[PDB]
Amino acid sequence: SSRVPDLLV
Amino acid sequence: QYGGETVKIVRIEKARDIPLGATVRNEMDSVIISRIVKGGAAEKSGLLHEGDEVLEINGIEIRGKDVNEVFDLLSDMHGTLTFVLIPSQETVIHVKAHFDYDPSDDPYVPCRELGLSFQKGDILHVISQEDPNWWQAYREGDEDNQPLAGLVPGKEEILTYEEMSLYHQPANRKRPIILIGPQNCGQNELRQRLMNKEKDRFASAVPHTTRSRRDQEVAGRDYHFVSRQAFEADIAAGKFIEHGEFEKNLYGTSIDSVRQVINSGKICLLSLRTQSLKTLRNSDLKPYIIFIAPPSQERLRALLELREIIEKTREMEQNNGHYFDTAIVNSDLDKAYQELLRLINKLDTEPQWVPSTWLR
Amino acid sequence: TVIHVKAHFDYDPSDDPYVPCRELGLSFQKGDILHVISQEDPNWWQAYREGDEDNQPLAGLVPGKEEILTYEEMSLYHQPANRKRPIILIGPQNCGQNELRQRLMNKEKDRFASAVPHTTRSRRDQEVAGRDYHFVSRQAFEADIAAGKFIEHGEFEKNLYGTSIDSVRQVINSGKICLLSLRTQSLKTLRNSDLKPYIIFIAPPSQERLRALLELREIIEKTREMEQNNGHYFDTAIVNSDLDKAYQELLRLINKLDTEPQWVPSTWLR
Repeated sequence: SSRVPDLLV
Repeated sequence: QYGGETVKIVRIEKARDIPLGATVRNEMDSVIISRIVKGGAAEKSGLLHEGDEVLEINGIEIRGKDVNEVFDLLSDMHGTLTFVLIPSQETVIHVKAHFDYDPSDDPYVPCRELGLSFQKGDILHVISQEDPNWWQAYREGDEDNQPLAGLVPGKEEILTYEEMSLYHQPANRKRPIILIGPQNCGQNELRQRLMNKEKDRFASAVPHTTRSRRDQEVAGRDYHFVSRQAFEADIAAGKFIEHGEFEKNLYGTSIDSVRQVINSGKICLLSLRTQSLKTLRNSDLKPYIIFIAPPSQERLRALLELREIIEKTREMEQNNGHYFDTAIVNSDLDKAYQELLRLINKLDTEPQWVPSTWLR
Repeated sequence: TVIHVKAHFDYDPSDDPYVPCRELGLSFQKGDILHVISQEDPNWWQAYREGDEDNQPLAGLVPGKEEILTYEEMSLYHQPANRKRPIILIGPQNCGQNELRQRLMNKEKDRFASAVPHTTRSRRDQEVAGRDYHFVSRQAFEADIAAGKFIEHGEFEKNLYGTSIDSVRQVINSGKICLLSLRTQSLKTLRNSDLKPYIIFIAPPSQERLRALLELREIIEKTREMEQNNGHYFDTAIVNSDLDKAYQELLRLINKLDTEPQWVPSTWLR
């Protein structure tokens, strides 16, 4: 659970 | 205005309801492009790159927000784009899996819309092995209409039995020692103390450099000055354990120099990034890899967000590294140092286990 | 002779229904070291442990799942026009091997052939030593096992049989694709040499149809033994049905090998 992982634009 | 920094304006064309194959993160007060996904307009134009940032998109400022409104902005605008940026500081190899995988159960993947589930016995086009922990891939028989790529775990080939044998260190050709671990858990002080308290029982490996010969370092006492052509020739041949550009010049470390040091009765010492191990094992140096790791968050903060990320990065280098032969839990410094000397002195009077390949 | 190996897969024999004693497990964690003493058993090696169990004699049983990978490098391959790949059939001992083999090389006059075996029996006059058999004395025949130039060698009434690895190549250099009928203990060699084979698997049907064909005990035995999913070397497998129906797939495959290219591990090419 690092962060909300990422997001694809 | 707009930071007043090294600014560039770029244009990319985007249709309606079409992803642009870029992965945006969210760190300290700024948005960071993180990956470039093949098959998308961003890769086609070949302009954007990882590590950059963003100021405003089509004339609307970005800094000071999260990712969700960025996503909403990009999913509602079509036509010619205008981006504002400051700069940064292969061939297909068909493979066939041998296990099962399904991203929805893995709490580790660096995105959730690029999972690419696949059962045992499939066939994969692999496009890029650049990030050696997550490859980009296509499933065979579905190439055209994906349309983007996918991510798959980068487990190097690990067997389900091997063949080992006993090995005794000779009298005066001693195995190297190679320390790996996270970036900021006191390797450097350990190296310096080892080389200072004991001076006539350790050594180092002199590197190659394509800089200019200053008037302080003569011939083969501190470097191996050469001409750049020879340097790229050697890179092509594959004689370098680790090599990285810095300040318009090139550095590295050879394999002959390690043999020169190991060939006269001394213990070489080194330090490596996690990438290079694959090149090191296949050679015949016979290394001995030691992993230095930090303890839990509470005692570490006692010793000295950043703690959490360091624990996380520590977690990543395990669970896909099984080479090394001992783990040292960092503690009171002048106890880890004693542990290290105990380990190194142990080798002389106790045989060890090596894969049987290194002897045939 | 003992062999030392190093595990890589966690395994606890608390429940795995193929152990034929239900209590002889030798559970171990990832990263242990074993001391293999007896490997002649195709499965279920006999193993010590390295560590605390050393004091007592172990003599346990451990699964014999020989080395398999995680990722492998493949390559495309077109069949040549004059050096065709061989064909080898594997399956349980009662499903229809012999019938398909004999009828497949009996209804095609000159498109298939077979190798010739080494035999230590008495020399005779009916069997010419060039056309069918390869008469060789006992000592030299026993010698070649040390080199390891045999596919599989069985024993029968004080006489030992097997097939070469050069007879197959000799037949390959002509036309007339060669056939075989193998045993699952003997794949390693024939998959590791520069022979480039093609392996297909024949399987038995479910309980109802097989019972219809030709009480419950033998059916249970066959459906159990069919669970030899300790191979997975082979490319494709078929399922038996009406006997004069399997050809629509067998001939289709063996003749389709001419047209569309296939996948082989990248080692064989270079």
